[PDB]
Amino acid sequence: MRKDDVVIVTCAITGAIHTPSMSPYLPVTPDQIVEEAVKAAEAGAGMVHIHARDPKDGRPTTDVEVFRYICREIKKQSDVVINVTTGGGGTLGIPVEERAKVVPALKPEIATFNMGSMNFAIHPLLKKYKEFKYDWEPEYLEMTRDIVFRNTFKDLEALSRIFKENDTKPELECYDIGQIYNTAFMFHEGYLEPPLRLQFIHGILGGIGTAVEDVLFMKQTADRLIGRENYTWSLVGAGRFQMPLGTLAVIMGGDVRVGLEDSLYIERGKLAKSNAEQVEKMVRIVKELGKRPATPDEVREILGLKGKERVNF
Amino acid sequence: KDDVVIVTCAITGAIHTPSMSPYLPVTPDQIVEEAVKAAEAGAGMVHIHARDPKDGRPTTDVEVFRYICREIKKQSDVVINVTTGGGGTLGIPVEERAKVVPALKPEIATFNMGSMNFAIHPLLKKYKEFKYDWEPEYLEMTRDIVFRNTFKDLEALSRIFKENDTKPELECYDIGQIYNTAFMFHEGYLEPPLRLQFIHGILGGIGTAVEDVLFMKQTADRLIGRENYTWSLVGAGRFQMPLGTLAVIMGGDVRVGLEDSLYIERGKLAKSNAEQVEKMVRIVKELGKRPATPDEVREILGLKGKERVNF
Amino acid sequence: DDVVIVTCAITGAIHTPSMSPYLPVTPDQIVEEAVKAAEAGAGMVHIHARDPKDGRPTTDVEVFRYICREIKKQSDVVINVTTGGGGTLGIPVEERAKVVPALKPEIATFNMGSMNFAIHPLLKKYKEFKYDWEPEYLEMTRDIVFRNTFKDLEALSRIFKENDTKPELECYDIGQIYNTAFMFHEGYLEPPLRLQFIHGILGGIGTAVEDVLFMKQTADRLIGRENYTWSLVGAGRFQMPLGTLAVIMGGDVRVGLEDSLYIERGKLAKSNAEQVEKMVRIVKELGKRPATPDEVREILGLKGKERVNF
Amino acid sequence: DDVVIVTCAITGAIHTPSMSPYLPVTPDQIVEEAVKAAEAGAGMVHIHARDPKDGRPTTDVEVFRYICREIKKQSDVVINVTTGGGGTLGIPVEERAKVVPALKPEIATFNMGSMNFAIHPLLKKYKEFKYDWEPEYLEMTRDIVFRNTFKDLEALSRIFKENDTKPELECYDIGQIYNTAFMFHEGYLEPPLRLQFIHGILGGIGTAVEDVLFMKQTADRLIGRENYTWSLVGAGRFQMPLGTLAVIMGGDVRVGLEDSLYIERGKLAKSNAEQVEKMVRIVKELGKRPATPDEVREILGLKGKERVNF
Ligand SMILES: [Zn+2]
Ligand SMILES: [Zn+2]
Ligand SMILES: [Zn+2]
Ligand SMILES: [Zn+2]
Repeated sequence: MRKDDVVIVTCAITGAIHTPSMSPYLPVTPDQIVEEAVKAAEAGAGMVHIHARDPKDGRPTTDVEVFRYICREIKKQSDVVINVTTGGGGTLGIPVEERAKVVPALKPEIATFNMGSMNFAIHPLLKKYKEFKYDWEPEYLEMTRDIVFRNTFKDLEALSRIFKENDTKPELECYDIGQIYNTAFMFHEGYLEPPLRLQFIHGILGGIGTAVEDVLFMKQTADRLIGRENYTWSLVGAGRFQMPLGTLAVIMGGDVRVGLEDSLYIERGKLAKSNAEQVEKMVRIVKELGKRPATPDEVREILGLKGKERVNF
Repeated sequence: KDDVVIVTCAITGAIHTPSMSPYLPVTPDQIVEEAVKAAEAGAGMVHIHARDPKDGRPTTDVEVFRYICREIKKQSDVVINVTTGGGGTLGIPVEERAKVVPALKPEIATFNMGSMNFAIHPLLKKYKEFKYDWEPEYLEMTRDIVFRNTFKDLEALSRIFKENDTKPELECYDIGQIYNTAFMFHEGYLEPPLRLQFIHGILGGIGTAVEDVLFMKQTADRLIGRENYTWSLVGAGRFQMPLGTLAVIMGGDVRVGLEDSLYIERGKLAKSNAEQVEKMVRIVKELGKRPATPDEVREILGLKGKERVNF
Repeated sequence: DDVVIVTCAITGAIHTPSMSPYLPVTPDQIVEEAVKAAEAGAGMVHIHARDPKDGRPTTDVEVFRYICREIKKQSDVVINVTTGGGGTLGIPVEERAKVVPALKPEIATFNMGSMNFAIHPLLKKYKEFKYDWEPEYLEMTRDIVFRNTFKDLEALSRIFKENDTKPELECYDIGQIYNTAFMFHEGYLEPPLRLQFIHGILGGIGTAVEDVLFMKQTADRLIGRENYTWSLVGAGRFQMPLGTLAVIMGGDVRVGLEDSLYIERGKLAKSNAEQVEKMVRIVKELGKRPATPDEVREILGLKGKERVNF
Repeated sequence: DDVVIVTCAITGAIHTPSMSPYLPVTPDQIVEEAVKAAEAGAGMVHIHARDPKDGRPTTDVEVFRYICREIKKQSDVVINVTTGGGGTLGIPVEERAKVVPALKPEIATFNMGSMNFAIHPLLKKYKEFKYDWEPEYLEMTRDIVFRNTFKDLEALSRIFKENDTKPELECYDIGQIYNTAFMFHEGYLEPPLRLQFIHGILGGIGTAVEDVLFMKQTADRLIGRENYTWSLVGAGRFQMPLGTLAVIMGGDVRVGLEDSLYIERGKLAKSNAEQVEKMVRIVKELGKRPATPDEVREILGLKGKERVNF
C-alpha cells in the first residue's frame, strides 16, 4: 500500500538508441553518464536508468567493467536507486545470457527485464540524420532493420532465476499487449515474484504506439491479467510523446520515466541540454497535479528494494 | 453485400502434432481430401501447410505443396491460401519459407507481420505419449525459438508477393504488428485494400478476451482506415467459435479448422475440418448472413483467379 | 458457465397494436404467449399489462394479477413484473411500484435513472393506426421524461425488500451504472446485484459492440465482478446480434416482441416463441443451454414460485 | 494545435454561498471575478445569475443583463450564458432559455438530456448554512429532474439560431452524445458542433480516465472527427487532472469555482483566477498556450462582442 500522492520519477540517462551525432548533449563517456545521473537525482529523479557506452566513440557496450565504474561513481555521490539495463546490446543482436551478466557482477537493486522477442527498428532515423561523426552510427541504425531484440520464454526463465540469485528486482519492460500476456504467464507459472514492477514503453517501431488508447489498454490489460493489487507501473513515451504520455501516466496513478535515452528534446524542435532539464519539467507537472517526486529511499520502500549498500559496487 | 461472410478453413497447420488427434490431417492426400470437404461445407478459402508424409513433421517442401495444391484445384474451385509462416516455429527464416510463392504463384498467401515468441511447450503437460520422437522435441524447442519476421524480411516478402501476383494475408498477433502493418503500408511496400487477419491466443501474442479482438480491430481502423482494409480472425482452441462469431457480429470474416482447434465442443475432438465449417456456417446463417463462394472470395479480395496459379 | 438465462419480454409498452398483429394485447394473449415462450426455453418471462379493449399500456395491478395468476397455473416459469411500464406515459415510480406489494413477485424491473425515452420517430414508419391513442402516445414521448429520481429509487429499494422481490436493475446508459454503484455503496441494493443493459433507446446508449463492452466494463470496475450478474437487451434488429454478443461475453440474454417485432430484416416475428427458439439455437451452437425456471431461481437467488402473491 | 481555450465557470448553481466565502454571489462579485479570470488567461467565462440578496440561483434575465454588460465594459472576454441554471429547482427549458433572446450572447449552454442531477450528498459535508434556502435546495435535488426533452431541445435549437448564438452542447453521459448525434442528423444543430463533456455529476457519467476517453471516442464515431470540437469539465477534485487529460487528448478545458471550491485538496480556492492561473501553467508545460478571447471567437466562429444585446 503506497501514498496516492508520491510519484516515482525515473531518469533514463543515455540508452542505446540515440547516437552521439544526433545531439551534443547525449551523454557518451562513463564520466558524463555519472555526472548526468547525479544531476538527474538532484533534480528529483528517485531512480536512474543506466546503459554503458564505449568512451572512445559512444558506441553501446555491455562491458561490465564500464558498468561497474559508472555505478560505483554514481553511488559515491548519490543515494539514487541505480537501475541497470540488461536490454542494452539487444539491438546489436547480443543475447540475454550475455546481456544479463551485469546482474551477477554488480548485484544491483533493480535491473530491466524485457518481456518478449520483437522487431526493434530505428533505421528510419537515417532519413533524418545524414552526417555522422562516426562510421559505426549509420551502420548501427541500418542493422536494426534486420535484428531481432530477442527474449524467449527460455531466456526469461533463466533471467528470472538470475535476478532471484542476486537479490535484484525485475523491472519488466513491456512494449506491446502480448508482452503483458507474457508477463502474466511467467507470473502465474511462478517465475516472477509479486508485486511485479512493469514499465510500459510506447512508440518503438516493432512495438505499440503512442495513442492515449494504447496507454490505457496496456494498463487495463495488466489490471485484468495480473490484478491491480499485484503490480506497480511506470511508462515511457518515445520522443515528443515523453511529456504528454508521462503526464497521462501520472493522471492514471502511474509512475513516469523521462531522460535523454527516450527523447533528445525538451520541446518541439528543441534539444534538451541535459537529463536534468527533462526531470525538472516533469517534477513541475507532477507538483501541479498535487503530487511530489519520490526520494530514493521512498523508491526503495515503494518497490521493496534491498538497499543502496547491499549492491556489489 | 454486408451479408456475405468469408469462411476460411485452416486444414492442418504446424502447431498440433499427430499424436494429439487421429483426425489431424498428416499426409498430402489427407490434406487434399479434407480441404475439398471443407470447401463443400462452405469454406470459400482453405489454408494449407505441408507435412512430412512419413511422420507428419512440419515441412516447407515446395514439391509437397505443389502436389497438394494441384490436387485441390483438380477437385475444387476453392481459393487456396498457402502458408509462408509454416516452419517459422522450427526456426526456418522467411527467405526459405517464402520460396513457395515464386514456385506456385498462389492467389493468396500468409504474410506474418512481426517477430515474436511463439511457444507451445505447455502442450507437453497435456500430452505425455507420442507416436513419434520428433513431436515432444518440437514442442520443447518452441520454448526457445523466435518466430522471425524482421522489417528487412518483410520488405523482401512484399516484393516477392507483388512479383507473383499473390495477395498478402497480413497475419497480426498483437497490436504492435498492426502498427508494423501501418508502417509497411504507408512506406509503400503493401498495396491497399489490405487483408488483415487477427490471431488470438498464441503464447507470445495477444490473448482471447473480447477486449483484445475489439482493440485489434479499432487499432486497424485508426491506423489503416476503416475503408482501406478487410479482416478475418482466428480464435485458438476453445475460443474458435465464440471469437469467430464475435468477428461476424463485428462485420469481419472468420477462420476455423483443425490447424487452430482440435475440438468441436469442450472435451470432444472434431472428426474433420468440415465439421467445424458446418458449425460456423450455421452460426453465420442464424445471424442473417451466408458464406462466400470461392468466386465471391476472389471478387471481395481482388484475387487473380485459379487460372493464373502455377499448379 | 454453460447455462444461459433466456428471458422473453412478451409485449411491453413501446410497440403499439397497429404495428404488428402478432403483438400480444389482451391479458389472455399475454398469458398464452408467456407459456409458449417458457416451453420454447425462456426460463423467465417479462410482463407488462395492457388494456384489454385497445392495447393501451396500463399499470392496473388487477390486470397484472390475472395475467400472472394464469401463467403460474400453466407454467413454473419465473415471472418478472415491470415497474417501468407507464413511465413513457408520464406515470411516476410511486404508482408503477404498486404491483410489487400487490403481487409480491420473485423478481421485478427496477429502472436506474431519469431519461428521455422517445419513440416519436415511429410516426415516420407507421401512418395508419386502428386507435387514436397510438399516434398520440408516440408523439407525446417526445416530451415525457421516464422519471426515476434518487428519491424514487430509495423508496423502491425498500418496497422490493418489504415484498421479498429481487431487483432487476435496468441500465440504459453509463450514468445509470454509476447510479447503481451509488445505491449499492449507500446500502440500498443487496448483492449480488442483477443488472440488465438496455441498448438502442433514443435517450439511452446505442447498439455498438463498443457500447455493450463499455457498459459491462463499467459495472465490473464500479461494482466488482464478484458482486453482480447481468443480462442484455438489444432493441429492434440488434436483438439477436447483441444477444449473441452478451452470451459470448458470459452474460444472459433477453428477447421478445416487447423489444423487436421482427424475426429477420423486413419480416415480422409471428410469435414470442419464434424469437426464443432462434436465440436457443444460437446459445446451443455456442456450446451452452438455456436455464430452466428452477435454474433461474438458483442462479438469481429467488424465493420460489410458491412464495408469490398470485 | 498549440492554442487551448481555457473557460472559467464563475459561480454556477450547485455550490451555495455558505460553502465558501470566496464563491461569488452578488452581481458585482460575479463581474469582478469574471474580469480577474479573463486577465489570468480565460478566453471565455461561463456565467450563471444569483439573487442579489440571498445568493439563490435565479433565471432573472435582468440580473444576467447587468452582469454581462458590466463584464463587457471591462473585458473583451467571450461571455457564455447558461440556459441550464435553474434546472435543479425544476425550472424548465422554455423558462431558462429566455436569456438568449434577451441578451443574444455569442455562446450559451445547451443541455442535451433529461437526467437526475443530485447534490443532496453535499449536506454530509456542510452542516451550517447562513440561509434556510441552502439546505432546502440541496435536499430537494434528491427528487428534481434536470429536464431537457427532445421537444425542449427542438425549441431551444430555433431560439439559438434566431439570436445568432452558438450552442455549447453539454453532455453528461454517453446517451447524451447519442442524443446530440440524433439532433445533428435531424438538422436541428449546425456543424461544426461544440460539445462539452461533464464528468462527476451524481446522475451522470463519472470521472474515470475511461469515461473521458469513451465520451470523446463516441463523439468521433457518431458525429465525425471533423464535425465537432470539445471542452471538458471535471467536477471537484477531478478538475485539474481531467482538464489536463483533455489538453493531452487535444480538447479544451473548463475550470472555476462553479465546479470546484478548491485549489488543492483541503485548500479553498480564494478566486476563480487562482484556478485559471494553475491550468494555464499546466497548458504551457505541455507546450501549448491559452486562447485570447478573439482567438476563441475565431476558433468557434462566434459573431463578435459588438453583436450581443448588452
Ligand atoms: Zn534502457
Ligand atoms: Zn497457418
Ligand atoms: Zn419492460
Ligand atoms: Zn453552468
